[PDB]
Amino acid sequence: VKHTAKAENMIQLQFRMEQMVFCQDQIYSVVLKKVREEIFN
Amino acid sequence: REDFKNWVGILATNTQKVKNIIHEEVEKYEKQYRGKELLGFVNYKTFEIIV
Repeated sequence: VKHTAKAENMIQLQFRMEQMVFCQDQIYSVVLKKVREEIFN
Repeated sequence: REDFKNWVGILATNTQKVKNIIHEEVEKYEKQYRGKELLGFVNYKTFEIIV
């Protein structure tokens, strides 16, 4: 029980983090994937 | 008409010239303004100010 509660809060916190749109360098690889799918193809 | 044909030449010439302005603006936008604005995407206010 002590650990099911640690576990249950942590999942909640990780989702609480993902409400913010945060952008980083690894988007270029997948912005190339748009040009692959929707423009070259 | 000689003058009005010249006026297209100025519009093209001036369209070459603004490239120094936009350049400086983009490095101001890069070092600040879209990173101020939570990281887009293209920003409209930088695009409005240059024109």
